[PDB]
Amino acid sequence: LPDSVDWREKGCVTEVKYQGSCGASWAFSAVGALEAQLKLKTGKLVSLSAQNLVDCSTEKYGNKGCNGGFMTTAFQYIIDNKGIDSDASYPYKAMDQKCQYDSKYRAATCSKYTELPYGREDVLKEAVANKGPVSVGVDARHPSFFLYRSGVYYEPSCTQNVNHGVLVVGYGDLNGKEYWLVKNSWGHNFGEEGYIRMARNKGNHCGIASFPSYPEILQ
Ligand SMILES: CS(=O)(=O)N1CCc2c(c(-c3ccc(Cl)c(CCc4ccc(Cl)c(CNCc5ccccc5)c4)c3)nn2CCCN2CCOCC2)C1
Repeated sequence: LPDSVDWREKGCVTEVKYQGSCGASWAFSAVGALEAQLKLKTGKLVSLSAQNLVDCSTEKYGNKGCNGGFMTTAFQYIIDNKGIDSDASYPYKAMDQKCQYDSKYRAATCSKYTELPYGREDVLKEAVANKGPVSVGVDARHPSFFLYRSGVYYEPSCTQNVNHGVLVVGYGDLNGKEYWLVKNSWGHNFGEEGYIRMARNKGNHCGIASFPSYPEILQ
């Protein structure tokens, strides 16, 4: 219902991360959403361990660490494992390590996650306004993505087949041109201090609505 949202206004979005040479965007997209539920439920913002996901959410979850994975099964790992460690206690090293999860430093839980209908930007808007930041994949394979600096991103070559996990933390328009507020994991020097505004309501542009999902911390 709100014509614009931005979850950084309510202190639900941590600092932008730098995934480096490790292909772990699924891990960063996942913790990003669970961080936002953790501030909602408890009132505390704290970065969750991407390294935990990479090191421990593996073959049983269909993931391959720095060579790809999925945000959905990363949520299933957190459910199964009954927790996830803080970034502070389990820092990211942009490489594949042995699982070193320590329940002592558990910072967040997961009760469930929810996948959204393919391509439904109306339904995606609802979840971002009513439930919190939503994990999505995008097609980020195109040179314009890499060269993105600011403004509303539109790429007529863009397809609906996604290949890069990111986090939708809000939405709006730029003098009418509508967009999704996307947090990426390429450090603050990428985009708009780490963010990219990608075209919204342009037929699932770059497949931002192809496979959305978001976790929940239930009471
Ligand atoms: C053809 S489809 O695309 O429509 N779709 C097919 C179906 C699908 C996709 C995703 C997805 C959602 C989010 C993301 Cl994040 C991704 C990433 C997939 C991916 C594909 C290709 C490459 Cl190279 C890379 C690696 N990234 C390289 C890269 C880096 C930087 C810029 C650009 C590229 C990643 C896929 N879920 N699902 C549904 C469930 C699939 N399974 C779930 C668990 O197991 C069982 C089945 C992709």
